[PDB]
Amino acid sequence: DREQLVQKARLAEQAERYDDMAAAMKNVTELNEPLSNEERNLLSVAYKNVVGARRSSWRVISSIEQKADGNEKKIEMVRAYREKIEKELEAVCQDVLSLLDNYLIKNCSETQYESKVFYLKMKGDYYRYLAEVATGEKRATVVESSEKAYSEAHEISKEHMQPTHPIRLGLALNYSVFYYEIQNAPEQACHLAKTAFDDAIAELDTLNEDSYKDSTLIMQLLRDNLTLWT
Amino acid sequence: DREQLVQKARLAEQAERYDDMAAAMKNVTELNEPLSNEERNLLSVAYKNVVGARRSSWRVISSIEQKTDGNEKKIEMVRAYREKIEKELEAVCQDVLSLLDNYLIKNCSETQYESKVFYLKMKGDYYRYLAEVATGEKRATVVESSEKAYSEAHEISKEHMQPTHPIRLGLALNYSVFYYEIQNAPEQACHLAKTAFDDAIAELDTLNEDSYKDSTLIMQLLRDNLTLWT
Amino acid sequence: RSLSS
Amino acid sequence: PRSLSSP
Repeated sequence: DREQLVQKARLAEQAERYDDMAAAMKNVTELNEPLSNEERNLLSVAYKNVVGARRSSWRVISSIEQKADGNEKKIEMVRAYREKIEKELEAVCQDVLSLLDNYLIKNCSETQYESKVFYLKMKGDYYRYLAEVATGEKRATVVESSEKAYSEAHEISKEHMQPTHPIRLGLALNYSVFYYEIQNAPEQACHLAKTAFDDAIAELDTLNEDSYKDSTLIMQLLRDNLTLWT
Repeated sequence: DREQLVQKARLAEQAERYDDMAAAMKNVTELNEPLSNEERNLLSVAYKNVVGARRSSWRVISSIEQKTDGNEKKIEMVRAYREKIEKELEAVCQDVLSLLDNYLIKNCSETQYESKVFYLKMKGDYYRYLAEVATGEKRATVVESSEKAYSEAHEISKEHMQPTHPIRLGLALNYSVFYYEIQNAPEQACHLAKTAFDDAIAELDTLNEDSYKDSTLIMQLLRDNLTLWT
Repeated sequence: RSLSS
Repeated sequence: PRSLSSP
């Protein structure tokens, strides 16, 4: 059965039906067994595409919303549509965070550092997506949850993972983005990204032919963000 | 309000949410008033994108189906996923055809030849999409409905529309595709496409810049099909 | 595949 | 343009 749900996720991905792909991997996760590296990637790709479509739509509508003719009826329609997409995005994030808290982070053994960092980074990511759309009083809690997940992931990867590991590099990338875009803290964002970049550069001789691409891709993104920010 | 539903369709388009876009224009259609050319285009774009996503997914899965080897388990999962996508596609087509039969074609006045050709072509299109996935006896019925809708549109367009008109050219393009791909009648397909092309050439010197572009675009597709078929 | 509109 | 996260 499990292999058939995973095959279904692979088919849904080929058909670019990411709602189906996420539903299949959600079912696999709820079987309460650890995910293989391929299953973990399939789960991550599925929900990244599902939430990414909601995030992209929200950014378009929110940008259009800030635009006036004095037509209170047009503004009301635009803001109600934004709220509809917003609630869809929040429901996706709530589903992923429940999977992380109830199954994925939970089933990680004390020494399963790579999976722990991967899932904690994911937890920080999806609270960050909640923080992107939250306003007013409700925003502070999801910002705090995002920083807390990223911080724990950062401490584990710093102690136990090589600086060139793609999961450690990607954690620093998204954590630095959190500081810049969510916390409006460019000095902290630049320090985190530059330290991770330089720590990986110092050990570039350690990458193999197969590993080099995953790490150098993130290293280019770290440099691109630093170039943008400075 | 009607103006806000049309604005919602434009907002949904910018947000690339074509299910929402089709739902908005479906609501506009069900107000039982004629569609403007702008509203008619929004309705057509919405459902073309909705059904086009289902069609693209179906072809990916169906192609994999014709590659699954002799594995009974794998064949059942792929074919069951194909059938799920198929039923989604058929439900979209059924929604469009009900809109055409109950509102759009029905509300055309006797002198609204352009709208009649537009909607009958649309009726032929969406029955053709049903024929793409149907087998056995269910295929023959939708093939006959498709040919019947295309036949009326072509007879009206030949009598009442200029050969250079993009709706008449687009009808001839899709009707010839129906002959080649659905009826497996390449001789009929080639004659129809070449006749429509030659009929439009005789008066192309008469178009302005805006009409020249729309017509030559479809004429290029007619030529591309003729080259492919030969 | 043949091109449609 | 805008900050880039992991793809």
